[PDB]
Amino acid sequence: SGGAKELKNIHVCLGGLFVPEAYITATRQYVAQANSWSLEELCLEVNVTTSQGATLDACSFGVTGLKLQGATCNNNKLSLSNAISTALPLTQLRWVKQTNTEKKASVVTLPVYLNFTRADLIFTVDFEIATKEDPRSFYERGVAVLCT
Amino acid sequence: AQSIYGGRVDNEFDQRLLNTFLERLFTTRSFDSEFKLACKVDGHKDIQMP
Amino acid sequence: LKQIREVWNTYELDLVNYQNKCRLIRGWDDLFNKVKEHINSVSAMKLSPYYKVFEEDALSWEDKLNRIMALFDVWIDVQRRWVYLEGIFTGSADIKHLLPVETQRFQSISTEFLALMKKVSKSPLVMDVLNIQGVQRSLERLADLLGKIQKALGEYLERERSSFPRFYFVGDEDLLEIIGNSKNVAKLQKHFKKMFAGVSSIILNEDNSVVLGISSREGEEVMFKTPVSITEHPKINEWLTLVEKEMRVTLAKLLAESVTEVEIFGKATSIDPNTYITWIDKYQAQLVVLSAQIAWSENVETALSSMGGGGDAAPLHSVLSNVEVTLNVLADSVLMEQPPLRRRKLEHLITELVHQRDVTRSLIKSKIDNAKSFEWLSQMRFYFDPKQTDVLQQLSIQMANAKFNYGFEYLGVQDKLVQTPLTDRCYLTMTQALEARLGGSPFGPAGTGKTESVKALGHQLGRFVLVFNCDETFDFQAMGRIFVGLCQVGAWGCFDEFNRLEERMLSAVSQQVQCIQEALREHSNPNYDKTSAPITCELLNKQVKVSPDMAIFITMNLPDNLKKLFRSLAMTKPDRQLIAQVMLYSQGFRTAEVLANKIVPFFKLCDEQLSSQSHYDFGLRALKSVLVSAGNVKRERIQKIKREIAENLPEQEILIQSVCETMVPKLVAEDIPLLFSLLSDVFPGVQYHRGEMTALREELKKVCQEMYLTYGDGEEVGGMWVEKVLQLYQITQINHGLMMVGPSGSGKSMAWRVLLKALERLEGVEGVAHIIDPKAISKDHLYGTLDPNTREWTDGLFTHVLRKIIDSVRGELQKRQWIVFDGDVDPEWVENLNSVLDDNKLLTLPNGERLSLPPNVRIMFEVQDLKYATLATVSRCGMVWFSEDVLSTDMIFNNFLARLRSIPLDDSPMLQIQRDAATIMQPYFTSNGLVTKALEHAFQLEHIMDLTRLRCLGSLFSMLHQACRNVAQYNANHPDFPMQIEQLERYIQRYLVYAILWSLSGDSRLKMRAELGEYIRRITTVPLPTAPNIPIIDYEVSISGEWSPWQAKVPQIEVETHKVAAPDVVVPTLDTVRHEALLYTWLAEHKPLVLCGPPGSGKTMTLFSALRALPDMEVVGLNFSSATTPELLLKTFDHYCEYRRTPNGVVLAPVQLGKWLVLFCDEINLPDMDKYGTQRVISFIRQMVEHGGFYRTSDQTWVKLERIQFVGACNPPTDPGRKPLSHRFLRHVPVVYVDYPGPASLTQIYGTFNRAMLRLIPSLRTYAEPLTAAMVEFYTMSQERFTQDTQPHYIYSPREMTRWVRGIFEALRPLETLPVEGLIRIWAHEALRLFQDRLVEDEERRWTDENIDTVALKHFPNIDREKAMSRPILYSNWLSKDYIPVDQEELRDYVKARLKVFYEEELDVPLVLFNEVLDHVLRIDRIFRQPQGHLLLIGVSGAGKTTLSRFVAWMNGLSVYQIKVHRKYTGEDFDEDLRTVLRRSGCKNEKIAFIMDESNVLDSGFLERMNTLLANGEVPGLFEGDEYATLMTQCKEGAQKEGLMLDSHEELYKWFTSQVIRNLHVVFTMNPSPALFNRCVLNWFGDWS
Amino acid sequence: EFIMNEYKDRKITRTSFLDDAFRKNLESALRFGNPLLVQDVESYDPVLNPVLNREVRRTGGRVLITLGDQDIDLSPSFVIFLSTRDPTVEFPPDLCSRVT
Ligand SMILES: Nc1ncnc2c1ncn2[C@@H]1O[C@H](COP(=O)(O)OP(=O)(O)OP(=O)(O)O)[C@@H](O)[C@H]1O
Ligand SMILES: Nc1ncnc2c1ncn2[C@@H]1O[C@H](COP(=O)(O)OP(=O)(O)OP(=O)(O)O)[C@@H](O)[C@H]1O
Ligand SMILES: Nc1ncnc2c1ncn2[C@@H]1O[C@H](COP(=O)(O)OP(=O)(O)O)[C@@H](O)[C@H]1O
Ligand SMILES: Nc1ncnc2c1ncn2[C@@H]1O[C@H](COP(=O)(O)OP(=O)(O)O)[C@@H](O)[C@H]1O
Repeated sequence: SGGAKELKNIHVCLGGLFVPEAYITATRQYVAQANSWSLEELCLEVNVTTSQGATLDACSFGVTGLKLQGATCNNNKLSLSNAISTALPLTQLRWVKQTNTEKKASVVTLPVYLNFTRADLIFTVDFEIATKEDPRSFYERGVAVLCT
Repeated sequence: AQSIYGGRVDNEFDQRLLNTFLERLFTTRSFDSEFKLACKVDGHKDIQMP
Repeated sequence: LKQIREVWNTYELDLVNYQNKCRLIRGWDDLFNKVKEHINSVSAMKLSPYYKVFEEDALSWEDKLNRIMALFDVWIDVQRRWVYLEGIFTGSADIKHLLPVETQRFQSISTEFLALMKKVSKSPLVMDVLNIQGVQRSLERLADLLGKIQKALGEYLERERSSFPRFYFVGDEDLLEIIGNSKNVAKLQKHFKKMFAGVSSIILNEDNSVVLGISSREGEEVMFKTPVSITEHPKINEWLTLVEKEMRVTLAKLLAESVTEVEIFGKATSIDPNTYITWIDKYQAQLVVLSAQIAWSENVETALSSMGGGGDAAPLHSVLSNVEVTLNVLADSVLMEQPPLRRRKLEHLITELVHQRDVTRSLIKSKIDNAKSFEWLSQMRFYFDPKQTDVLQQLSIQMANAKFNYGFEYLGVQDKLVQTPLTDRCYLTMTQALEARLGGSPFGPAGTGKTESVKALGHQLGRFVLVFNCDETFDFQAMGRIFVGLCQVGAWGCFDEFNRLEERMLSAVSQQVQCIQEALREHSNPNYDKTSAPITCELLNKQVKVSPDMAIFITMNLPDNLKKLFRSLAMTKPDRQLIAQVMLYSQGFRTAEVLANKIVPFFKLCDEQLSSQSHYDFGLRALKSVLVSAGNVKRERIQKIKREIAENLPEQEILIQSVCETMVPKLVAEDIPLLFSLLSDVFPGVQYHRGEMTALREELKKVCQEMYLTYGDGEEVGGMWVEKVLQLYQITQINHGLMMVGPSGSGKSMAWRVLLKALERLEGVEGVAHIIDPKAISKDHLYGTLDPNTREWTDGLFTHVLRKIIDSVRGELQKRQWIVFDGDVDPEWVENLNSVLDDNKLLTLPNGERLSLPPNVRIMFEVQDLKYATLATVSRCGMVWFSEDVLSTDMIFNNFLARLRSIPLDDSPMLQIQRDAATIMQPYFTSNGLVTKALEHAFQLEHIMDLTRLRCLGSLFSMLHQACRNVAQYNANHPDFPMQIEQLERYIQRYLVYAILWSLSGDSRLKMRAELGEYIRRITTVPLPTAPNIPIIDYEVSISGEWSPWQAKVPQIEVETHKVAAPDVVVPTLDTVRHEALLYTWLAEHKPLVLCGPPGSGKTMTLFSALRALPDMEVVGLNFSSATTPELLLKTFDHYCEYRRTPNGVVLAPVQLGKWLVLFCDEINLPDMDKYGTQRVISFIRQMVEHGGFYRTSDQTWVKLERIQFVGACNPPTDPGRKPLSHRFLRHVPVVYVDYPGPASLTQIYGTFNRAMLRLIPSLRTYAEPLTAAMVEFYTMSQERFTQDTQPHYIYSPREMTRWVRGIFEALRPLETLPVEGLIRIWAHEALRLFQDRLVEDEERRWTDENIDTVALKHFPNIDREKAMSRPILYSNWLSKDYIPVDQEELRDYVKARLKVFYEEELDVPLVLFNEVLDHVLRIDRIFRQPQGHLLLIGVSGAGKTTLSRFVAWMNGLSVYQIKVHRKYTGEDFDEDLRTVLRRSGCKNEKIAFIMDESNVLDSGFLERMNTLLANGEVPGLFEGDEYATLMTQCKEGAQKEGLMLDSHEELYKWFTSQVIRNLHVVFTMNPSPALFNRCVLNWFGDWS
Repeated sequence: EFIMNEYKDRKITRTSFLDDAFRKNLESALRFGNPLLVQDVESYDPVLNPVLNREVRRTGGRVLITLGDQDIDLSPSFVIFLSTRDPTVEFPPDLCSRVT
């Protein structure tokens, strides 16, 4: 019905895709072809929306099904929660110019798995944590985004 | 972290967890009497150091 | 015992000649197995109570048998020992000094054995020598002496290996060569590669008496400080140990001098490049890297000692600046052209200095001052102290807490590994484990760098590291001595992949490794740190001393025996980015960081975006190869720019050019646009430009014009093909051994042939190719063999070719030789070529001779899909993918038209007529309007076999050639008024349409042909056939040039009454004559073809009659069983052909001069595929067809076929046992789908027979047409219903009606004056016994009965109201003399009485005669009365099939014969039984009943023997030589008893076949192959009601 | 073992089809007239079919069994016991119908 445009506009879930890592690669290539940026000049930026805002910026890639195992998202700011497996609706995937700046101490590298068992590292997401929270606690609590 | 226990580790994230535990335990700070082996044990309790 | 006593008087020793001009015994199989059979026979007969025939003779024969066994058992072992030890004691020199006592002992033993051999030579009788006294005792004494002396030789070898520990690396034969060829040191020089680490040759004096120095494979040379002379040290072990010690000492001295020199360079800054290069050239690469490491480590240590107080001027900054200056100097130096050895040294220096930089730059400049700090202690620190007198103690390497030393063993120049953090931690953990006396066991996905990291660590410490590869490269017999050598020299071991070993090997080597590890770790006991008694393990049942330097490494991808002894590290993810960056920087590339950062994700995408094929390799090895190629390209561009510094060449274009030039040949057609899309993504705004090669392109164009091929350039036709040829040339230049891979139907062979012609024309180097097909030839005959006794080497085909090229006879290097391997690659034979394809470039024959191919020779393979090839073979050589999209259809048409316009078919009027035809047909082929549309349409329809474009077009081209020949003949018949242009145009156009119809979709059903015809009607404007209700397929293009239906060309024949349904009588019909025309068309061009059709559809008869119709065709009938081998074809040649060498080459032609021999092949698809999916005889026949010849295994000579054509026939591939033919073979042979004859065709072909038989009685002649119509029409209804899906045996063929006609004629043969109802009742009886007994349901049988009555009424209405004669419709010839119909009760009483007599006089269990038994007895009796009555008893086991068959055979007097099948029944015994029954059936006339059970069929080959025995009536592949001669004598005698003449062998064989036809009925008893279902009458012998 | 104890008086022999001396043992037992216990009947030897079918050719005071070529006398009380050790095997109808 729409060819290329709808293939980007659709909020395809990440749990059901057969090779979602290939989907991430394809999205990266699409963003590179946009503005002819080099593939290595691109790094993933993740913002969690709600109520299906779908305010795509020609680089955002709305995805659903991601499950944050161990904490909650509060306006893209993490917070440790005892209640586990908080659903994340429409975690927009953006790619921007990597400025090679030093990431501040309020960021964490969350491994994104597909299965409930953790044996397939699709990609990594850098979230901003709450002021009181620290990376050590997140690392030891075992937080990890899960597609299924 | 690299040999011994680190040899079995395969992916980066469990290696990061191993590094976190090793640095949190294996330090000169642990010599202090009021060193927490684990913080927020059942919330109010905390494992002290003998 | 009669056979046993007569066979023992004729055995011969079968003496042969030996290399020492002596006599030997051959044929152990014949002289053991038959003797054992005689022992079994005598033991059984004496055991059996029927021994009252011979009593004392049996015991005498038995003791003679045991004497023969004892004598021969001792003799064979004595002979093997004698020949082996004679070779050892004669071939090896210096034996007079090497233990002369055993030399004289073997002299005595050999003298006695040769005396015994002279005795047996005078008496070549088996028992004449047995009766000689003292033979057995002397033989036993000789065996004992040989055993003792062999033990002495073994202990001498072990002693010598213990003397020089490195001798444990070589085998016994190689060690014997080393210890014997002391004078010929050049023999020793080849063995040095295995024993030592890097040295490959020892530089000797001019007179070869003083060991001046050593060298290596690369060219690096080390001059000894103190030469050792073999003169005063004659013993090999002595002076070899001296050479080892001198190598250590020289390495130490050179290291000390290089350290002293490098202190001057490293004092401060301002290094002079001129003197730096001199220092690098002066010292070896190993020593250079060591000196750099030592200088850097000591400088950093001194700086840290200064910094220990605090900020003491930061000399670490000065050290970093000095390192940066040296790195800049090296980066500049690599840009300038350097010698390859200096280049390698400089690259090693660059990578090591990069590591030394990075360490200080990052880890150390973070405020570290203490010299005992771990972050400094972590790095590998070198400490050189030349004060120590001992050679092995001066250099000390310490990593973390470990303190190793440096064994000074020369490593040549080995490529180093960039110190990635993964490799850093690998060194850390391996060193830590080795300090704790535990071997390291890294693991991870293959191709990540485990073995290479271990080897690099071993080379760092100077340890000699052995790598034992896993797949098919383990030799457990040598593993023990390998471990002994490692433990006795202090070398290393690194198993490439330990889990690949199977369980037994894994457990054995794991136990050995556990013992080794326990012995090693005994050296570090807390209370036994001071080792007084050296630690000794147990290997090979001896206490091998353990050296502390020794270490064992294993890599996973872990055993329980080694869990507590081995440490493990995971290197799953290597660091490709840093490796790429450092490699690019070491190659002179500027901004290498960005290039690496771009290239690594590009390869990661290439593992992701592109497809998945085995030949693809995006691993770490390929990346490094691409990087070194890019460095070469950059240096070449710099050099080219110089001849018209210059640090402005864009690097990205160079990198992508290297990537493309290396990788594009391996890409498939689909991947190339994907590759360029990935390049545009990762490397945006960067373009790749092809190498022009304009000098080669002109010669390529000229060759294409002279080879009738189409040349192109870029986007035009042939551009892809010529680009593929250019890439093939590139791969030829880069390496040797390339394989060209692509789907069958591309220009693979043409590419290399054209490129060879272009190279010969351009460079002037003559090119002679050697196309060898290895699948057809035996691998043992492909390479050669050693006979067990003489051990004489007879070189194979490939071995002979390689020896001829290497031998200084003709064209050794002035001519380029291209050994092209045509066929399919698989491990069996490429195992030998593995050693030739790699960098070793050597061929180790089983005899032991090593053959290295000269540089000009290129070993190319041409295969089709590359799916059964080992990854080792694929990786060892480059390849180019010939996609099917390369060979364009329009270019096929252009080549065809050019060849037609150029080559005369009858090799000027022929050329003129060809050119006229080509001009006429031009607007169809080249234009994409008719032929391409038809081609795609035919591809999208269904065909009996897979559709290949090349076959489908070659058939079309062949028929066009035949059309041109037809026009030429038309002009020949009418000289005046020749073929005019308008008649030519019409004829050629309509014949073109006809040839499209029979080439395209010519192997499909009638409906598919009609669909093709309708599409053609839609897509053409030429004159179509007028009638639109008749298929276009039906018509024929007349020589006049108009559509004439084929039916008008169908004649009528009147076969004689005594030849009705005869073995070979074809009656012309539409399909028959049409296919006859097609077979003539293809046979004119000598084009092999195979008729594919359902069983019994009129294929063998049609093709056989077509062949014998031609006056110049001699037909030899071959049967292709499952076990059919090329040896069958070779035997056919040796029988019906003769070899002549009078032409330029040997030529094979039929013995009958001027006769075109044809080797008809029964079931060409029947031969089974081997376990690599290739049929040996199919590849052999493809070799004969394509290249027109093969290689004689006798003398390895190419012999070309003359006057030999191959034609075959086969069932559809979907049938069981029908393996589809290879696509390569399929393109050569077009196929014609011979479907079951249509209704009207059956009516005509069988009305002929009906009239023929009814002519016997004139009254019934008027009913022939209604009878034929009723028969064929009833068969019609029986054919729509009762298909094979309901029951596997419900198959119907036009053979059933042949049996019908033959049966009716047999019934009427003695009868006369039959009324119409009589003929109808006989017809009904035959219909019941052929179409109703086969059924399994009563409803089916009643339906058949109703249809029989209905068709009888509708076809002829003048029969009485009686159905046939009555309901039972019974026939018996016992009640009366003729085959008169009988009643029910009288027949029942007669059968009951005779059955009572039967079970009274032959059987022991009473038989009851109920209705089913009576009916089945009647059916089997009818079957036996008819010659070639073959019966298929299908029914439950133990229901009386065999008993009833025996009963009816006894009643009719047929002698009963059956096969005594046992567990170890073989094909030869079954063929012998077939010969016996045929002999009793052909000669000595005897009606034989051949009752085979389903369990009696032990092998499928027996079923094939039955298939060829039943339909044909004889087994062509059964009579051979002496059997043939004896059977010929018996046949000729039996001919004159019965009243015939001897005449010739051919007519006597015909008569023997007729006698088997009349006197052999085979009955098959089966429990509930479609071909076997036909040609046998099926009887549903259901379970008891 | 029950059969072994029962027919130990008759010297019943234990053997299997896998044994290469199976044919020789069968010939010896059949000639002497001793019972035979052939286990491992999964790989049934078709040479036993003449014995199982009881094809007794009592001709000229010589009862014989057509074992291969050399027919041997059928001694009375030739009881060949067949046995196996697995309970899951689908025997061919030829062997199944000839045994209890
Ligand atoms: N321009 C052309 N270049 C090469 N071959 C051409 C050209 N035009 C037509 N052809 C035909 O295409 C075919 C190329 O097949 P080729 O003989 O090179 O392959 P092969 O190795 O013998 O077998 P296959 O490719 O089926 O495995 C030949 O029949 C050749 O006559
Ligand atoms: N048109 C025909 N004219 C004469 N006889 C025919 C015709 N069609 C079929 N037959 C008969 O049918 C039978 C077919 O012969 P044959 O057994 O060689 O069949 P086939 O198709 O070659 O078999 P298979 O596939 O088993 O090798 C013969 O008995 C032949 O006489
Ligand atoms: N750290 C590294 N630096 C440079 N090259 C490497 C490194 N690790 C592996 N390689 C390259 O990879 C290739 C194959 O590695 P290999 O040792 O066969 O891995 P594996 O043990 O998994 O089979 C080697 O040619 C080697 O040069
Ligand atoms: N109609 C019958 N009446 C009596 N006995 C029969 C009959 N049919 C078969 N038998 C018995 O079956 C035994 C063997 O049958 P067999 O011929 O082996 O059957 P099949 O040929 O189906 O294997 C014979 O001993 C015979 O006594």
